[PDB]
Amino acid sequence: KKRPEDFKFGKILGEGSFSTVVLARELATSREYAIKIVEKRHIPYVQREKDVMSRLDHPFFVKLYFCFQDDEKLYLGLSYAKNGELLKYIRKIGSFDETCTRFYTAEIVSALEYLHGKGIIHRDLKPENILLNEDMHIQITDFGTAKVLSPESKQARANSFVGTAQYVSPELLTEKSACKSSDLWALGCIIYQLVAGLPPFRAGNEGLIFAKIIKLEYDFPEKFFPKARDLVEKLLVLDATKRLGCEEMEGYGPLKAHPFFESVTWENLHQQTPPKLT
Ligand SMILES: Nc1ncnc2c1ncn2[C@@H]1O[C@H](COP(=O)(O)OP(=O)(O)OP(=O)(O)O)[C@@H](O)[C@H]1O
Ligand code: NA
Repeated sequence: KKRPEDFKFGKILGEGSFSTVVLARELATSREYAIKIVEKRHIPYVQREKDVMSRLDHPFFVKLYFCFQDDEKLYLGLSYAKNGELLKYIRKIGSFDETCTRFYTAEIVSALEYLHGKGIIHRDLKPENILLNEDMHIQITDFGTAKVLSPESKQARANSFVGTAQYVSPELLTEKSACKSSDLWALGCIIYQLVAGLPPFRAGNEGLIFAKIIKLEYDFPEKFFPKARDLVEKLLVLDATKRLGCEEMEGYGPLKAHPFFESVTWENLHQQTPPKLT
């Protein structure tokens, strides 16, 4: 078990509702980590984050390397995503060209195929939770609100009410449960945001967003890559059993076969050089 004194802490990388992420160098190895620190006095979320991430082993996810605790804090040692949030780049450039939209959408699809293959729902997929490593490949994070579906019971629905209003699925709002397909709804919101520069359901307060989501009230700007618009229209479907990529639609094969992805080589995506964003 590692201890606080094993590290030299540097700058704060970010802060959550009740967590702080700090850049740290391990003295004995000289390795850099992002260490997420939670105050104890301020817990199933930390445990859930631990349990879910301990199960993951794919290049498109932040890795959990170690954990420890002292009387005051819980520490999670994570890989450092040097380039930060995908959201920063969307806001910086305003929107992504077709090549970049395609590449990053493909990486998210690949990541979700892996995650869903393990029977795990993310439930809070959004650009803020898609980080970028030094090589500009994605590193999905924020698993404290993810759910491992029980294989013993062939569980499909998760009952915890979690998410972010702009990306939350209509089934969680209306039926009070989410499923793997709920992440494909979020994917469609993210692809839309990459191209249009804002997510599709927008308002100055959450209730107004919920009202639009449940009615599928959104529009495309006049210029939007046509095959990408088709893909978004096959993801933003109210009926969770009718989204391209979902189990009832026969899984990731048909999604990866969408015309928007025609030029994608799905194998070794993580070994390709990402396209420059501008
Ligand atoms: N592995 C990482 N590498 C680099 N930066 C990170 C890493 N993990 C988190 N961060 C940064 O720290 C911020 C806070 O992370 P944390 O997961 O502790 O809280 P959060 O869940 O994002 O915040 P909230 O609880 O308010 O939604 C993130 O938004 C991100 O910018
Ligand atoms: Na969060």
